[PDB]
Amino acid sequence: GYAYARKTTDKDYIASEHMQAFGNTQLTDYIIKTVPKFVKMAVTGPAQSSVLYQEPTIYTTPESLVPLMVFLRDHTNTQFKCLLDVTAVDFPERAARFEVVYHLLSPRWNNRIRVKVCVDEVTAVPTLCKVFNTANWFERETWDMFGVFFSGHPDLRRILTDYGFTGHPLRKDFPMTGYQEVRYDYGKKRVVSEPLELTQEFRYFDFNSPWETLNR
Amino acid sequence: MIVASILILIVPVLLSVAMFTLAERTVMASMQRRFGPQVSGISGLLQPFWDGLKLGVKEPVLPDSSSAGAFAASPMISFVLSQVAWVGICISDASFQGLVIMAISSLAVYGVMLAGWASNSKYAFLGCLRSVALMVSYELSLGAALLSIGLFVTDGTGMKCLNFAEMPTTPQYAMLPLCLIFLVCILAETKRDPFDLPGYNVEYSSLGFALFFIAEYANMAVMSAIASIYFLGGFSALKITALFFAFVWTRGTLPRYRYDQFMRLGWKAFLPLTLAFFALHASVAI
Amino acid sequence: LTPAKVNNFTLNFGPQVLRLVLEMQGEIIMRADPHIGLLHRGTEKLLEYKTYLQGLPYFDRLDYVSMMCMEHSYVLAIEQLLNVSVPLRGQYIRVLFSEITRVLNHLLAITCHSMDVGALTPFLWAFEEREKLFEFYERVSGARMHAAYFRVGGVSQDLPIGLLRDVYDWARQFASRLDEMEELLTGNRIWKERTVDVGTITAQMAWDWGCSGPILRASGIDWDLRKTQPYDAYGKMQFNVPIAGHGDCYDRYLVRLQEMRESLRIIYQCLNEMPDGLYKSPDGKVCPPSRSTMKQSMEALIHHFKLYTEGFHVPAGETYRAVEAPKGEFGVYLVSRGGNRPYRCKIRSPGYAHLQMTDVISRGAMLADVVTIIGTLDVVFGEIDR
Amino acid sequence: FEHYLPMGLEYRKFSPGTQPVKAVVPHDSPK
Amino acid sequence: TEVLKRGFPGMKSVKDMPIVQDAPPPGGFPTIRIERRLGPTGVAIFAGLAAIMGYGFYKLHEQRQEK
Amino acid sequence: SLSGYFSRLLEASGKKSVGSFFASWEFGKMLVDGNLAHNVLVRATGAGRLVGTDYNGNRYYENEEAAYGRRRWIVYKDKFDYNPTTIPPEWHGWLNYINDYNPTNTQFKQPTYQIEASMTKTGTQTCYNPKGSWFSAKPRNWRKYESWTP
Amino acid sequence: AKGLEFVVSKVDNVVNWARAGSIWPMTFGLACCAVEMMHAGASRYDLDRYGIIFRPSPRQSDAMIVAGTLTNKMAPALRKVYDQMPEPKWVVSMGSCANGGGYYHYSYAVVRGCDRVVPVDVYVPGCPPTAEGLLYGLLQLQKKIYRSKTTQIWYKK
Amino acid sequence: KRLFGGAARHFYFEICRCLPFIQRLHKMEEMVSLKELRAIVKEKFKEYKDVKDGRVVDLLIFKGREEIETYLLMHKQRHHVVTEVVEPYYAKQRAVKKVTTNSPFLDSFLSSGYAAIGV
Amino acid sequence: YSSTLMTADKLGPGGRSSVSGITATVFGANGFLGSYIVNELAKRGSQVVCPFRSTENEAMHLKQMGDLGQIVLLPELDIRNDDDIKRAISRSNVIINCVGMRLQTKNWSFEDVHVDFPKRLAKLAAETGQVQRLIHFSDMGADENHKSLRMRTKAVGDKEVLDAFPDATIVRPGDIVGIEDHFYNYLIYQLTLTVFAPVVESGSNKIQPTYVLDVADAVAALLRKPDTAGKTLYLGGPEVLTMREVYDLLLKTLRIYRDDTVHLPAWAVKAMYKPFDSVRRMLPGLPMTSPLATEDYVEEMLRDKVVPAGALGYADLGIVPQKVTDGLAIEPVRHARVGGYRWGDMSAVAKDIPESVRKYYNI
Amino acid sequence: GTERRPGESGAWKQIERQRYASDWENDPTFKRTPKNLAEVLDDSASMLLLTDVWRGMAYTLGAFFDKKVTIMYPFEKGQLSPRFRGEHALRRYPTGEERCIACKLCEAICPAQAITIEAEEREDGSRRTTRYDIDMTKCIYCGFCQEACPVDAIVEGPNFEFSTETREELLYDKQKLLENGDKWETEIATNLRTESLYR
Ligand SMILES: NC(=O)C1=CN([C@@H]2O[C@H](COP(=O)(O)OP(=O)(O)OC[C@H]3O[C@@H](n4cnc5c(N)ncnc54)[C@H](OP(=O)(O)O)[C@@H]3O)[C@@H](O)[C@H]2O)C=CC1
Ligand code: SF4
Ligand code: SF4
Ligand code: SF4
Repeated sequence: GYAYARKTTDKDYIASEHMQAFGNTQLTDYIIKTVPKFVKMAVTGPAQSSVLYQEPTIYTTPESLVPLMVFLRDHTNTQFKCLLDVTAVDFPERAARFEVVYHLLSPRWNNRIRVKVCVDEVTAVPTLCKVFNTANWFERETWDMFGVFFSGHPDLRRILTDYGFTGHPLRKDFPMTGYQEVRYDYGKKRVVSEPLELTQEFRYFDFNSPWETLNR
Repeated sequence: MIVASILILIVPVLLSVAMFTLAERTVMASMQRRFGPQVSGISGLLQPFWDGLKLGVKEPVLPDSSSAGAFAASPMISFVLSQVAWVGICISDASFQGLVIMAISSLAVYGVMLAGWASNSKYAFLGCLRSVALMVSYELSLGAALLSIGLFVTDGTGMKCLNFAEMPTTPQYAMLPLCLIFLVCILAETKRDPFDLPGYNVEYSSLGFALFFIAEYANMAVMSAIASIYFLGGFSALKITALFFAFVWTRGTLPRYRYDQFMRLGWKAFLPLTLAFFALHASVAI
Repeated sequence: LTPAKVNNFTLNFGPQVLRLVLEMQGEIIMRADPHIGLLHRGTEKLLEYKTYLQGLPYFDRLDYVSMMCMEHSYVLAIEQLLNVSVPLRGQYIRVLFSEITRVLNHLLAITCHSMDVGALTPFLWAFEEREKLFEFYERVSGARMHAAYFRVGGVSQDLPIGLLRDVYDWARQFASRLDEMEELLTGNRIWKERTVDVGTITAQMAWDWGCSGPILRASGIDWDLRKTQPYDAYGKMQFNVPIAGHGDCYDRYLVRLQEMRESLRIIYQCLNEMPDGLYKSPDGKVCPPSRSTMKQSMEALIHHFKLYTEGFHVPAGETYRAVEAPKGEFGVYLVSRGGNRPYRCKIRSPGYAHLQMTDVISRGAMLADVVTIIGTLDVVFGEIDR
Repeated sequence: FEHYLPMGLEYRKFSPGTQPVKAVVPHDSPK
Repeated sequence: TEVLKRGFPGMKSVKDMPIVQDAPPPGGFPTIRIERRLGPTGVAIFAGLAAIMGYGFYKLHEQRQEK
Repeated sequence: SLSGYFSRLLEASGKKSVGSFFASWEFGKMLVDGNLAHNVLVRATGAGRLVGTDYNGNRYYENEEAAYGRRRWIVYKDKFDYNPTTIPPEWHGWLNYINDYNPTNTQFKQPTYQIEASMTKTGTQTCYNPKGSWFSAKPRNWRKYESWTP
Repeated sequence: AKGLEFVVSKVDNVVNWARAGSIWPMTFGLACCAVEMMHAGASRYDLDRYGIIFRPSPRQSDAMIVAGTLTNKMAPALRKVYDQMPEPKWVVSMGSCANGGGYYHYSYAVVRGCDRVVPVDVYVPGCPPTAEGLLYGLLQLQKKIYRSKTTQIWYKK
Repeated sequence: KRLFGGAARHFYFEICRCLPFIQRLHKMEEMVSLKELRAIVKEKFKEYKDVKDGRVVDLLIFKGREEIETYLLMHKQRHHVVTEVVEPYYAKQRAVKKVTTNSPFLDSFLSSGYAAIGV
Repeated sequence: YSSTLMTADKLGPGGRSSVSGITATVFGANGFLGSYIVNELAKRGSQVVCPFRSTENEAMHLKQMGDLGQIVLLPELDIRNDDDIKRAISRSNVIINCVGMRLQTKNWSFEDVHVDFPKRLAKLAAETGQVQRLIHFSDMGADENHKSLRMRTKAVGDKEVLDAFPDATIVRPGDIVGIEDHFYNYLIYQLTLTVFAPVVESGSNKIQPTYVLDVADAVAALLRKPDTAGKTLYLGGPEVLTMREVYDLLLKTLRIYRDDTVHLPAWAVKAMYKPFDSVRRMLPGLPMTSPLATEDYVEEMLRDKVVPAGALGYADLGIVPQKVTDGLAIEPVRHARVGGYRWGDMSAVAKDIPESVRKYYNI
Repeated sequence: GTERRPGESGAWKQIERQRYASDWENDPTFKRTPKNLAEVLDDSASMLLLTDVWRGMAYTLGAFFDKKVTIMYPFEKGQLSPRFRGEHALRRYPTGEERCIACKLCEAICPAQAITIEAEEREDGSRRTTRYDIDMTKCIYCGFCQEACPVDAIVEGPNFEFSTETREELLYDKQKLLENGDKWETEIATNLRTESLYR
């Protein structure tokens, strides 16, 4: 626990000069020098915390994710006591189609960070419940939405879809409206899922001009 | 004759209970900077009538996995107890009339318990017991308060009794703490704030629900008449309406207690106080 | 790997939209397992088929108690990747209306918590001021709840003339309304005994449990995003931070009330510092032009045609931005591929994190306090289930 | 102590569609 | 463009375009209360209660003698 | 003032005498509809003045002394089937506190294609239906081509 | 015979009077439209003024108002509660989410309109509809109940 | 001793162990016995008998654990049992030896201009 | 006409959003059988017209059963007025009738419901010229030489419909079971909530009860098959049972340990029901009246009511009638006994009791 | 007041703690111990005889004799603004010709997909719609259509009381939209005469 109310007066300031300058210019280099094995790729991004600074982003194998998170929460210079969320992104073009995302907040020094691990559909991701309590439901939701497994979890089960729902809706290949629709039948007196049917089919519109340069 | 008198007592009870719930709604609105029921009849002077008729025409549903006889009879039993209590209030001459009504009120606990065991609802199973325990606990303090009152009730012949017509026509200024604790116990007996944590009739419907509310408000009016006779120095409509106004006033201003909290309150603050006051009154009256 | 064997205790707390399953050894709760997803509308996948402007109303219905705060985070996340500066008057309007929205959220939350506890008068009383602020919203956006007012680079329309007059008039008596609101619960032994020392939370657990908003403040934690990571004109604003140190429901109640007081102070400061100038960013290639400009100029007409059909193309990249929501910290993770639709838009909701604390907090408590836990948690399933 | 619900003309005197003064909203930078 | 909108006949420069918005009145709005704004002596209350109860006791004794 | 009260009551109810009023079926329905009775007896009878009358016969009243949000009120002529849909739009803005313009003080522009206001027909068989509905005069087959007939 | 028919018609009038003026709905705090519903019963609009009381059970519930979006996971529970409603009963559809799906109409887990599960008597449009609009819709429900003639049908059966 | 350690047979054995409680809790006494219920569960396994990754089999078993667990806590009501368990069995044993002598291609041609999709 | 009814305008796989191109009007739709018939037709994507005499409250359940614009509600139907009938079938090439009565009323007699109205309906159907299928319903116990007035009127109306419309299809099912049927529910109201249950004579008469969903699929198949036009099809279950056997199985289902039924001579039963049958007229009808307390029921119980030998049945439709004694159709009646967890005192049910419990009670 | 007391804590861990540990005394937020007969009598008056309920009771009672904010719908309405977004409607020109020119900007911008448009050139060479439908049961009333239209054709009218008994009545076609526009044109034009200074 940190960020305790210490000053009785109003604060016109954010953090200290030396700490802010380090965290905004040499924090990434410090991370690289400290645990280069835990480091695989480095990106300093648009500074989630504030629009006027720079903040890093971490890429690594799932093998060393747990000790890396332990250090990032427990290091005297990196007190990232708040893990905001865990999510993932689908990259169907790649050999590994999933980019799991980890976000941290450091109220000790008003900073933030992003941590990413790139995996495929059949590789386990060690759970971070032992490091953060909140990872339980985030891992649950990520598994529900993509099928990303987390080894060693207490109980990994769906949390947002239907009870009998199979499939992960946030996958890029997953249909927008899906496969099944549900309606009530008087004859059976039961509410039953049925093959999806639409009075008006969805309209997809191609606005992407053949001149735009920013397309990637 | 006797039957006709019973019916003549019955009619104002039902009409006035309808009016009581209507006026409770409307006064709650007045204290909430709103108007309340006003469209349903002249100034809304017709709401409870249509509500009762609507619940009359509404379909009664019976669970197929329990004993429906108790389900029907429990609101019936509570309504019967309310009518009997009213008869004992107005159509009685028993020497222990107050004790009679106290024992009668002790019986109304079963209807909630009968309903709680009747339906297959777990939270009904729990809330029925909670309300039962609350009223049971406060019944001892109510009896102690009546014990204190009986220490000065004497008729002209010199016999000590509980007859209502022989109660003094003056307020009892010397038992104001006893009166206050009795009023709070009355508040507790009717599941009103700050003792509205327990509802038990959740799976009930229709005129069963109507009869539950009839029994609740009739018991409230019975306790109001008891309090008026005991502490306010007589039995009159003005005092009934004033006590109901004050009860709505208290309901609209306070939140409810927790279960074990009012348990502790009743079992450590109210009953011992009533015991000490009873001892003091007995000592002085010697 | 696990049988059932001992059935014994069994409970079902509500299909009606929270489903709760608890475990008691009697009168005291030992386990509590919420089940959610009854409001999971799959919006995040739905976002992928909408333009940035098309998907904006989705953020209205994530927290339908607090709307402009929900808009603001997504708008900031767009703009930061777009490298767009917001005009001063727009920032003033955004901050002021955000404070009003925070006031509405606090009012409705406290009133619902009271009604669950058993107090009905403050509910009705505060909904009158809530209707007043709904009138304020309708005057400025034509919608009572789902305004869609915030825009990338500013707001849709400027404030109508005569609005600040009524805003100040409302503020002139909102303090009296709050005062009469407090006296019904503040000095009451019943309200305290119901709320005091129920659901105690530590700073260490809270930072372990990812708390945000007033719950964090009640644990002796000095933290406001408006003072640590300020956005728009919040840095200029001067206001206090309520601080409590018990982690109690009564403490959270008082913290929210003092937060309302500070919000009123910020409202006053914004009212007396409203500047004159542009309310939209001058970049027509992202911001729509004026209708008068559109109808008399070829270039603005072309930009109106293109933006309202295809929209601006965010450069490929990624960012996450959060806003000091009345229910905590509301953040949105934006993934950009380079097109006119966001590739992947993850939404972070503080109530979803707070809702995860039920099992550990409800331990040792009573069924009369589960409703207290839910009410003091201040959770909207719209953001919890997206 | 301030009273809720002011009487006539003390709050929202003019309807929004009948502003007494014409509105001049800028829509471009003079620079 | 904007000249055709906000400009007036004989306007010499673009800097002269008037602006009429929703603005605070001159001097700013008046100050408002922000913080919370808040009985009988227990000795006096107890004295009154005791006096009333003692009068009741005296009435009780008198009526008991009469009875 | 009892005479003034009864004068206002006659001029609001639209009848000719107190005997004509108390004996009319509109009074009888007022004995069962509290909102309508409140209109007839309380709000229209207070301090205030009439504003104007629409072509549906409804009357408009305003009371500046009242608090905001309750200054203006309307009496429907159709005493048994009162409905807000019959209020003309040129009174809708003043009734809804959207503008301060009414026909008695504002001369609007009337299009030649303007359709008057009336009661809704919802719940009836004469209400609007889409062209592919069974209630339509001639059913439509929306096939986008012509079938060949021998 | 004519007098008996007249009595039947008057009794039908009274029955409609009672049933319309004492409609008790049940609360489904589903989504956005519930807040408008909650404000509809508040001081400004006073649903209770029109004989409206919200009951904790379907057993006392007279009609259902759907205030919020309906999911596939929630549809069986909604059908459960509606099937716990006693007769005579009605359903009021408030909000486009309840109407036809609206802004989630192409979602995979959204029931496209509560019509697909339960019948509906009143359709109230708006996202969200005004509390005034909800008042108007419930008054139209009262108007529909007014035209009902049950004992008139039964006497001619 | 078996392919991938034979985790599939262990999963089937576990589900068969847990099966009778499902039958008693869901009132399938008057529709099915243990044997044909076990046959249903067996036929469920045959959908993926030709998978060649142990990892995929592990994830299949984990999702089957979730399905059987949400079966255990009654989260899927009787209608789910109707729509997936006993009516499919009645249809399978009901349309046995149909009297249609046309080839499936000709059946599809007489059906519609496109093949049927979904259940 | 042969198969153009079910094939020409078929659009879609056959779901709710699909279009079968079939327009039909059903009479007695809000009735027990007609409701399921309409729900079966519309669910395949057909336009359905539902005119009704009863309340819209009793009819709102039918509104959900169809998609937008495919449920047509026509209130205030008058069977004595042909205008509403002409409007009801002005666009439908298919006509289905289920308007039936079991007790006579001062305002409607057996002839009025069972002869004249179907005759005029068939006449107007032939006058339309665009109707392809006229579906009429009767009882399996309908015969012109029966003492029962309702059965005789049914047979006469069937003959009249056949003469008026040559190609109309006649369906004569027997006992139809269901959640809200008029066969099991009254039997429960007679076994329970009553002191004693009369049974006509020996009660060994043979009947062939059937299930409603089989009837709905039968209607679908009849619309599918062209050859069935102008014919008569009888519907019955795969078993033959007597009234005594049905009562015994019902008592087993209810697990009642007290046989409250009694075998009585038919004249005694008639005298029991004589006073309330001579007052059946000059009365607008009363609720909670079983159709069983009539002399026509007694005459029904004196004859067997099963499918005639060589009659056209479910097999002609390629339809296997599901079990009615047990199965999914028996679950609703089991919900009178909730299926059985702790109800009643019964011990003979020890057959299905779990293992360890019986060793606890040592049997 | 906000002070705390021993026994008024609603728990067991805290209650058991304070009755067996003086930790609450070190807390300044707990009301300090009475020190004389006067303070003891004050505490007794605080606990017994209520004196806390009494204040809220009196305030509520004053609210009873206070004014109200209740309005008598439908004979009274609320306050709204010209920016109000209600029923979608189609506008014409004062000569009588449709404003909509089927540029399909409204359909393109609509995130609800509730607008279906078909159009071709009219017999006079005019570019006019042949099918103009908006699903009100699907329309979210966002007003983005009103923002996109460059000829002020589609507008959300000030009509908000248009609930129907059946869902089919809300499937708005071109004809009903034109009817609504012809009905509500004057009010919409008056609102535009105000909104033009902002839009
Ligand atoms: N086992 C069975 O149930 C058998 C049924 N049938 C036939 O099946 C059909 C329906 O069976 P079931 O539905 O179970 O019986 P129901 O009584 O449930 O169906 C009765 C229907 O007939 C309508 N009806 C009767 N007389 C009139 C009339 N004069 N004017 C208007 N409507 C009228 C009723 O309308 P309202 O609701 O307004 O009365 C109701 O819709 C009947 O025709 C019956 O002869 C044949 C053999 C056996
Ligand atoms: S209709 Fe709109 S406001 Fe109402 S619940 Fe649905 S999304 Fe929310
Ligand atoms: S309504 Fe306006 S935006 Fe839509 S097609 Fe017509 S002209 Fe274009
Ligand atoms: S208001 Fe919004 S939802 Fe309605 S038609 Fe216009 S763009 Fe579509």
